[PDB]
Amino acid sequence: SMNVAISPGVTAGNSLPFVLFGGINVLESLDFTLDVCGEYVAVTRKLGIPFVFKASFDKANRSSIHSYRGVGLDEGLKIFAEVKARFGVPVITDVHEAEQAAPVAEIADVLQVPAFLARQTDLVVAIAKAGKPVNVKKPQFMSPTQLKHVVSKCGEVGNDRVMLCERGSSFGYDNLVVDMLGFRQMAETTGGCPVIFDVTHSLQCRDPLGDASGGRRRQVLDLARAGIAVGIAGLFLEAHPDPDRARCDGPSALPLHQLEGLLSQMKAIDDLVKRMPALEI
Amino acid sequence: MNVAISPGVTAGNSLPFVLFGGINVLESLDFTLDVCGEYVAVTRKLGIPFVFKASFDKANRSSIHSYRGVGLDEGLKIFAEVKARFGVPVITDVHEAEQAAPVAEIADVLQVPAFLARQTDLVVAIAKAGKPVNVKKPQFMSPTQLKHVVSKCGEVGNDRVMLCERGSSFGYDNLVVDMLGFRQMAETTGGCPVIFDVTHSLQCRRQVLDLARAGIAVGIAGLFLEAHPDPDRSALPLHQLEGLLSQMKAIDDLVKRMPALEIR
Amino acid sequence: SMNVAISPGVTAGNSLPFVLFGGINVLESLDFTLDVCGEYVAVTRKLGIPFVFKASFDKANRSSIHSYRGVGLDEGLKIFAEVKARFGVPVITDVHEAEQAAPVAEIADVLQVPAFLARQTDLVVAIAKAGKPVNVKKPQFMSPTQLKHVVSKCGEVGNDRVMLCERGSSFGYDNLVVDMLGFRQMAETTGGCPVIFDVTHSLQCRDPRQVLDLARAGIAVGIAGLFLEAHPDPDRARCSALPLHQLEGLLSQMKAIDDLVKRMPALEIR
Amino acid sequence: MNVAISPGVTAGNSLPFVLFGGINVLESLDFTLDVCGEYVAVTRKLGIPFVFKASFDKANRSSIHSYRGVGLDEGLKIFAEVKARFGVPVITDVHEAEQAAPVAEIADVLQVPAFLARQTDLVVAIAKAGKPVNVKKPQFMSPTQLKHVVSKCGEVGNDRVMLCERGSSFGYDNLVVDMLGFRQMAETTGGCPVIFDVTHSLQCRDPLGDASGGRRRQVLDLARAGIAVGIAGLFLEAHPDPDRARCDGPSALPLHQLEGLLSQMKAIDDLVKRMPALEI
Ligand SMILES: O=P(O)(O)OC[C@@H](O)[C@@H](O)[C@H](O)CO
Ligand SMILES: O=P(O)(O)OC[C@@H](O)[C@@H](O)[C@H](O)CO
Repeated sequence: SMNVAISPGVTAGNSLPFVLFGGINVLESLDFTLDVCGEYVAVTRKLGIPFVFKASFDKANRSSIHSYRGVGLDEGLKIFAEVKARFGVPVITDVHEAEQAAPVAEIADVLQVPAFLARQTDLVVAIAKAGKPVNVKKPQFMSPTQLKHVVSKCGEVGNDRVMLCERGSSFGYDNLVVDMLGFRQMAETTGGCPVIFDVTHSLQCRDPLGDASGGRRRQVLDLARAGIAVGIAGLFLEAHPDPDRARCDGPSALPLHQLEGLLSQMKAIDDLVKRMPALEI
Repeated sequence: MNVAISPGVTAGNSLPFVLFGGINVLESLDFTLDVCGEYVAVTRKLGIPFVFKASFDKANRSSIHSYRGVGLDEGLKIFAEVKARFGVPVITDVHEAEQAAPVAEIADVLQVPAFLARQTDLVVAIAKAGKPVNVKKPQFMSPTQLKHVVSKCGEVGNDRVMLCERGSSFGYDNLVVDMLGFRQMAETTGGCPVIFDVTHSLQCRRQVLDLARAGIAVGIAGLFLEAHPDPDRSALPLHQLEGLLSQMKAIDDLVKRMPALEIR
Repeated sequence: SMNVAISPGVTAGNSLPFVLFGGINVLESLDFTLDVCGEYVAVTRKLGIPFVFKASFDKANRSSIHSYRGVGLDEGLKIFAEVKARFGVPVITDVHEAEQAAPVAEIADVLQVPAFLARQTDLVVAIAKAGKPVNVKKPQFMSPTQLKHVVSKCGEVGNDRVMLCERGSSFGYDNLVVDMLGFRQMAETTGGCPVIFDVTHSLQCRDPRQVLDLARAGIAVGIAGLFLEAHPDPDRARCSALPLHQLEGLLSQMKAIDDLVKRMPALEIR
Repeated sequence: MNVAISPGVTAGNSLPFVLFGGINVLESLDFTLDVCGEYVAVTRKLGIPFVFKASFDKANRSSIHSYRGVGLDEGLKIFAEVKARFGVPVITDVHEAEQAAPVAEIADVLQVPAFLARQTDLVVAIAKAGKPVNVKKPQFMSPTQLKHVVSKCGEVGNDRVMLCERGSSFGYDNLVVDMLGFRQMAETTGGCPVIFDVTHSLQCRDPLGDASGGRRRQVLDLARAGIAVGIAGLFLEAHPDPDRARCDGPSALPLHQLEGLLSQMKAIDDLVKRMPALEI
């Protein structure tokens, strides 16, 4: 069981109290990001949950060219700077090109490898070389025993602060399932890397003929309870005050007024299961 | 809908979980009495409602000479002695329509095998026998499609139906449990109790605690479990029962007192 | 060899010209059955394709107890007897309960194990013991290398005349895919049983009409037979079926492809 | 629609199939020339239109320790020698936006890798470079969503897009080919040419492996099925001794079997391209 140091007082580990990697899908404006982060900060401080603010500066992989992509790298890094200065919390964002790794690492405290891109050697190596902890989204196409090779790429250039994020596996066409057995397989084939659960993207599904993802936000509690009960290092979550109006993955986003309600149940379950042993062997 | 199984045993999705626990196949009277005894002691100590499980026949094994159990006549005699001795209700699976009535005289719950869940005459003969029914969800069936089998049971007068998750086909020779399916099963069938068969879900590519925790945390009516004192010689090793069940009860008591977020 | 003889002039084999196991979903009336069988016979004769007429006497797995189930066993065997007498064609039907196997075997030339029921020991043994060739529908949930256990069960009670029928594999919820690599797996792991492709029930898939694409792909692999259901107006049918007027069009493409691949060699790729 | 690739090579779903055939990865000039030479001899003899394929880089090997190929600069020089020596058009894959333009100066078709087909700036870069594009369908993408990749290419002025089947995720560590996908790809994209990558479609793997498995012994089963549907092309990799290939050896056709495979493909293709749809 390895523990990954993110910032003062924030360390992720499979035996430790869970860390919330929480925020929004996509950066739209400064004031909206500050307001939503402000709400996450209030709730996580109230409940004593360690917190890392999440947002994407770009959606580089939208299905349609007409779908919204975000403010982009230059404006996104400025919004993150203001989040950090305003709230004093660390931030997490994803990186889509090798040349983005260094500039992003000047501001972000964790760099994320997107799910479709986790096998791309030069991107992973560039992210790892940037010197921050790395969150690897497990591809929809990848068995949980194969993530070890992604971790070895990071380790090869000297970065041993790697976390592994579950976000669902392809189940026929246009649907995901979460294999709850995958968490242990990920941890035990990688020397105990912290395992995180993206309950938001795991809820994705879609219409065969659709222009954008569908999703299953009404069931977020079902999935979040089940995952946190396994015993894991972190929970990855997106929210929006009105999910029907979100610009990306609205169908899977938690309504922001339900945040305290969800997190109080996560803490209660995490506090309970983190004290329970393995069965006697 | 809560389903009354016997005095002091009612399964329901908002109620404390019921353990449907026992062994894979009936082999002898004395060994069945001994294992059921261990299940009774642990569940009584922990305070978990209990229904004893065993099959009288394995009707779907890979060779005609492979061991099938004591069979119907002998199995029912064993079940009669389990009930008389421990005062416990019992659940067993029915493989042929004509077994329904005889099984129903002794068993308190009749189970529909997963492969057979769509066979009209078997389901109807089971439903008509007048005891609560447990329907194993086929590996091949989506969780919004169980409603038809429940309606078949209702069409011959049986509204005491429970639904059991045992995994979904995931490529060749492998099963995954979609934890989103529990709510689907309950909501599309008017709120039938949902049960999670942790043992047969693990017919897949050590792992039982992880999966049992995950399922119980969703908030469900029951857990379905097989054990053996020495599984080698997917059954739980019998000495781990108390350790497993105390984790199950603590998680279950917690989630059953926390509310739904009605997320729109 | 591992070729299965069904009746005079009709043998199924992975290296032989393909056999059509062709007919209808369910027996509803004598005259409708004779009319459709009549058409299959006329087309298959014209094209020179060996033919076995298919029908179920009961649909045992409909979604309501009040849903129409067909004429039933007694009336069904009566209908098959008149089909055999009128056309001199062998017949295949599926058997759902152990006790049906013997009386069905008096009349039918091939007995079929339903897909959902292929692991049920007493049903399969009763079917195998009745002494006719057996067609095993591969269950949606079963891998192509596991069918061998069903075939062994049949051999353990004296039946070495077993054929294996692809009908799709589970692919997420409410959808089937046909894995074209599984035909060879089925054949090779069972000592060379004839493999058959059920194009009709394989098309119980999503369609966000495609029978031709799929039949061409399957027959091109090089297999023992095609399983097909048809109806004059499928939408007004009782319980996926090909429009009957397209039968000759479909089968002429199937014959031309089959004749071609059956005279080109397997490559031994190490 | 028909996609003109070079003089005497046009791909289309009603046309005689085009072979996009070659090797998995460029290792050296002489081996590339020798293998390309055998493909050119065999296709010319049989009368099959031909585009030579190879990767200059494998940018997505599972292991950091696995072989990647000669790389962009040396790869482009090999391709220039292959073109001058045989007069064959070539196809290669592109992994970063900035590679598209230099690649297009030499390659005659540019390929989008399966895992990267949703990456907007990559697809747009590739499209803008002015050559026909081959899009590998992701293992995670349904056949009716390829239309969105085609629209990205269209949005920047490139309507010469072909769509390549290479299998779909089937549980863990396995692929299946849905033969009903070809039509769905063609009919939702205004009739783009559909290609079938028989080689990568055969991939499977060991859960604890370091590299891909594969099922080359079944390449004929699969290739027959797919060509019989009625498609625009076949995508194929070979090696003289597949066990020693440095990438995807488990799925590679033994090179001495090339003429035998291809003669069957031509026979089935010529037959099916003469047969109509069923009467409505
Ligand atoms: O454009 P659609 O189909 O909604 O796809 C959404 C994705 O871009 C989004 O989930 C993204 O992968 C977050 O990383
Ligand atoms: O490195 P392994 O796991 O063999 O994976 C091989 C892939 O890189 C290869 O298929 C590539 O996608 C195109 O050849």
